[PDB]
Amino acid sequence: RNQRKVYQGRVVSDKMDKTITVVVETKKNHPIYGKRMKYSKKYKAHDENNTAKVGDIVKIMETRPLSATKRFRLLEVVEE
Amino acid sequence: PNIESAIKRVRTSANANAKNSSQTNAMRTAIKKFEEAVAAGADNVDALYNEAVKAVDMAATKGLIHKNKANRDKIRLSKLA
Amino acid sequence: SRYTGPSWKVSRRLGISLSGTGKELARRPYKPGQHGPNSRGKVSEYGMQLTEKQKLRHMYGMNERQFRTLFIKASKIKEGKHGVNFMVLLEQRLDNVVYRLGLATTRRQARQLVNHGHITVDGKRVDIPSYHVEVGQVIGVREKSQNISTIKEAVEATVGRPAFVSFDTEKLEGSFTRLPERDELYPEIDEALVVEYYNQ
Amino acid sequence: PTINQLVRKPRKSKVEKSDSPALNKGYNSFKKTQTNVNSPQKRGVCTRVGTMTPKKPNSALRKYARVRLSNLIEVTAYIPGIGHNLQEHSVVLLRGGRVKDLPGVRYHIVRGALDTAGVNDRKQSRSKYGTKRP
Amino acid sequence: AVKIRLKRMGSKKSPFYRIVVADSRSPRDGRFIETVGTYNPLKDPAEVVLKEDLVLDWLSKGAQPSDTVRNILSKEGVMKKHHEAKN
RNA sequence: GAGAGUUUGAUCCUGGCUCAGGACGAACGCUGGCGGCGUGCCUAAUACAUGCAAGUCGAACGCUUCUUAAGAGGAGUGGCGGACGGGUGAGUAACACGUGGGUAACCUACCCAUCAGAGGGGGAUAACACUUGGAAACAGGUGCUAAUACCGCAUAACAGUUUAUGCCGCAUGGCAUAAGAGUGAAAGGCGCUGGUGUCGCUGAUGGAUGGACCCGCGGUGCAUUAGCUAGUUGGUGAGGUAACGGCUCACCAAGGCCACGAUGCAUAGCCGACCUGAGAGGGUGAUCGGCCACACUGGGACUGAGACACGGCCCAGACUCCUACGGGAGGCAGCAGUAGGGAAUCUUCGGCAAUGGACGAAAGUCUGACCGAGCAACGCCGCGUGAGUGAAGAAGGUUUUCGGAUCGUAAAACUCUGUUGUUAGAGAAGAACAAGGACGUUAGUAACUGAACGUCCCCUGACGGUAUCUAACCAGAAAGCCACGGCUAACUACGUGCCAGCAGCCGCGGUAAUACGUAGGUGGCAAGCGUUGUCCGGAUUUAUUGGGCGUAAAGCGAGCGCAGGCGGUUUCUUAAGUCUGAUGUGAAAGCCCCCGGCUCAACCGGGGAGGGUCAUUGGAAACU
Ligand SMILES: [K+]
Ligand SMILES: [K+]
Ligand SMILES: [K+]
Ligand SMILES: [K+]
Ligand SMILES: [K+]
Ligand SMILES: [K+]
Ligand SMILES: [K+]
Ligand SMILES: [K+]
Ligand SMILES: [K+]
Ligand SMILES: [K+]
Ligand SMILES: [K+]
Ligand SMILES: [K+]
Ligand SMILES: [K+]
Ligand SMILES: [K+]
Ligand SMILES: [K+]
Ligand SMILES: [K+]
Ligand SMILES: [Mg+2]
Ligand SMILES: [Mg+2]
Ligand SMILES: [Mg+2]
Ligand SMILES: [Mg+2]
Ligand SMILES: [Mg+2]
Ligand SMILES: [Mg+2]
Ligand SMILES: [Mg+2]
Ligand SMILES: [Mg+2]
Ligand SMILES: [Mg+2]
Ligand SMILES: [Mg+2]
Ligand SMILES: [Mg+2]
Ligand SMILES: [Mg+2]
Ligand SMILES: [Mg+2]
Ligand SMILES: [Mg+2]
Ligand SMILES: [Mg+2]
Repeated sequence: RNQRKVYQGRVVSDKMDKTITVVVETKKNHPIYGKRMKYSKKYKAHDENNTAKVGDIVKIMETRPLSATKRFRLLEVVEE
Repeated sequence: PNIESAIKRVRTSANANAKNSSQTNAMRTAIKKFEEAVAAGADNVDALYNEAVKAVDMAATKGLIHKNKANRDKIRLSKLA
Repeated sequence: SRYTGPSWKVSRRLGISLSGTGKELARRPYKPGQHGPNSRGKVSEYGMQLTEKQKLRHMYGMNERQFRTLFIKASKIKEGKHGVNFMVLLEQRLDNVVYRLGLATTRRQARQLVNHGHITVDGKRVDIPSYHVEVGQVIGVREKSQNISTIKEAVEATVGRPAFVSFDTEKLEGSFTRLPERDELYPEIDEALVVEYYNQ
Repeated sequence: PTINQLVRKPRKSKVEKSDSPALNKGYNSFKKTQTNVNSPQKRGVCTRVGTMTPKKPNSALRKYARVRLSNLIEVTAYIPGIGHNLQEHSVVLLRGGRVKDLPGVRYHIVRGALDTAGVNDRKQSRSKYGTKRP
Repeated sequence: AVKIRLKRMGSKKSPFYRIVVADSRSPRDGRFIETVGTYNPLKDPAEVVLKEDLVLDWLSKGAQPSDTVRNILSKEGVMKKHHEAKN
């Protein structure tokens, strides 16, 4: 069975019911000068029970669109 | 139109539209009667449910609606019962 | 386009004998025109590079575009000196092959025979003077054209042939048995200067 | 600069500009706007034909034409060669090219094109000056 | 439907064809699903190169040979193998 | 991986400017022989005369008009096609595109494969016949008539859902089985002998194809643009879709986005690729292929498997046109062509033979796709415009220091050649076919006709008497353009005297100018040559590769500090970065590499390689 994309990130907003905003924080090399630059890609995840709190590390897996901007599902709470 | 077949398609599509919309309205009325029966709480609600299910499936035949469109109605209709 | 002008004035512009005999440089071994006999300023290095390049393409009677493209292909040869490999490809030109085998006294004559269709490659007629001849291919005169004074004079007139050529004076059929080595071609031509010319 | 600076503010190069800007702009009659179309030449009408003076080292009576182009731009152009048949309201074809003597002249008039005649008596470099082989 | 058909190639007055599996609606020289052979008609005995397993696989899937490609497949004997596969 | 000129009296440095190269859908000027191949509105997505660009089926159905009842039409109904092919790039910075994934949120005519059905009825309707109105478009009225047109009833749950079990996943869930309730289809045509062949018809499933949606990453300028957002962000239900979803709605919250550049503005179809460069890069996005978008401007839906549909409908608008003034008609960014714009881009051609597409059982019909031909040196490639011998070197031109130089072995002369050209002749491939006539083999059948396949006979060329070949005849008809002060290869005479003119830069011209104009020479390239425009190079002149800031341009007047960037030694650990292996994929064409085909080359064909800061997975662990 094929697999979806799972990313590790940090909760930066839980002021919305059943949803969290996550930040993945990868690093990319500059196309010209080659230096590694910090890059933040943040996602909206459907929190089943508003479990994960702000400033928490959480794993999210991709899913079908759950709302206008939701595309991901909370999987694990790795750190509180 | 300019092409003869296009001229003929105007007539045939117009005729198809009249038939399609009449039969579709029939399906909507059949559904409408059943739903209104449920609101009133009638006695023959069973017959109207069957006719509502009959109308939707017959509409799926003739392809006035899609099979999935029919299935969603049938599930919805049954819930109302 | 072919150059059909006077031949001597080309050799004395280049300071070499394009026919390899010297009759062009015997009298008035200086450039053509009224300014020839008397003294002029030193040629620039660009002029030195220009004249060396013009030596070769005048030697084999080619226009500049064809000369450029052949020089480009000679670069693609991975092994060997760029300039040397270029000189070999000029020699393998069907024009030159006809003249080397002795079927014509001059390269213009060799080109005239190839162009007009008197020559056959591996028994098959080829009328392209630019045609590139592999080692071992047989170059012959057309069966209708074997009895023309011009080739027969050339066949008997030429008393020497390059070591890299096989020839049969009866069949009028010859072939290069291997590539020419640099020393076998014109030593007076400095191919290094040509390479640097097109390098600019 | 450090690498981080170049990441923050990358290198940026000077933008070049045309020597002959009036040839870079077309005109759309409908929208009444100027299009950016690179054209090797442009037709115009001579609003004024006369003579001009050079800058300090040189002295002559250089021949120009004040040409209003088909793109509505107003340009000063030079009439090369000896003698010309241009007059005001003539249709002339302009090519690029400054004239170092004349400060405001950035275009030359093409000889032998449109109303411009070839140069009389010319015998060398005829393709310039637009004269047929004698 | 899916066709096994010829895509024209070569130069003017010197046609060369690739045998391709393509959707019927795609342009003749345009989109195609897969190349399965070549067809050189300028040769007095026509030269054909064929990936027979590829062709045989597509025929089993319902691909419809074009008129000339069907002849090409018969000479190479593939149309016989497909007939025996259906049996 | 080449450099040169130009700041000074001279110098070194800094520094700009300029030039030598390549390129092009070019244009222009001069010139112009041929052939192969390719290319040809870049501007006004401006307006468009005329012809053509989609039709097909009588083996679905009923009429009608002829042919001496055959054959041939003519319009109906009905089916399929018309959403492909072709054009354009206006809009679009947007999951549009490119690349990598996901869908357990999807649909799919025609084509294959399987398991089933294909039973009984019915009422119509054009065509037609009369007839009403109308200028015309076209509408109606009454009376008939058929179907594979339409509609019921019947029979089908293998579909969906519910439930019970088992198995399993990534949360919603997925798969199979079993039951259970409610309902749902259809059509006949041709031909052999009620049975049966074959093409169609209905239900379900799987394939293949095509489409749809979601997501990571990637490719423009401007903050002298920082705030934006209110179905907006999320939820709960409902409704809607093929499908998930604020897709819509009613409610309940209030969020969402943004200096990692939101929003706004400007510009732009994107890509494979193409030009350039030593490369890193820069520029471009013609032709060819893929994707997207649009079709007079705006909006809408209908029909359909599929369109919100270039040559369909409706409405509105601007424009052109026809009216009998009541009302009608139209949309070349299809192929040609015209007008207009412009520096500037083609014939109102032949054919469907080939290949591909639509319809048909097929013959076949249709196809401005496409094959061809025409026009243009617009580009690339090939070949010519002759070859050999030929004077201490004719005449003539130019010039002399008047001796001679030079144009010049050039010419002449003599001997040759026929690529070409002309004249006659000889003549391709490109065709494979289909259909049809023979037999044969399989599966099936009571037997068949036929189906699938195999083998033979027969059958078709727009190009076009084209390429090509052969023979005869004559060098006879077939070269120019620019440059020559330095850069920069090539020099002298006159004429002119800061004039006339040249010029890319430096600069030339003021009465003895290799720089202006002519001539003779000469150089470069050559059916071209030059000029202009545009891009890359040279330019290390934005420097990542690859520069600088005491006095040449350049250290903020100085501190304190948020974010950010960077950061001492070491054990274990991890492994995001980094390195590495495998697999998947990065279409075809193109450059490149081999290999073949065209007499060569261009060009064509075959086989590779390359190309990702790609994904999945296994490794390594110094460095961050
Ligand atoms: K029809
Ligand atoms: K100076
Ligand atoms: K300099
Ligand atoms: K259709
Ligand atoms: K994507
Ligand atoms: K909702
Ligand atoms: K566009
Ligand atoms: K539109
Ligand atoms: K249409
Ligand atoms: K055809
Ligand atoms: K027609
Ligand atoms: K055929
Ligand atoms: K000069
Ligand atoms: K640097
Ligand atoms: K300071
Ligand atoms: K690691
Ligand atoms: Mg040429
Ligand atoms: Mg000049
Ligand atoms: Mg053949
Ligand atoms: Mg256009
Ligand atoms: Mg645009
Ligand atoms: Mg029916
Ligand atoms: Mg029923
Ligand atoms: Mg460079
Ligand atoms: Mg049209
Ligand atoms: Mg001939
Ligand atoms: Mg010089
Ligand atoms: Mg001069
Ligand atoms: Mg640079
Ligand atoms: Mg100072
Ligand atoms: Mg300073």
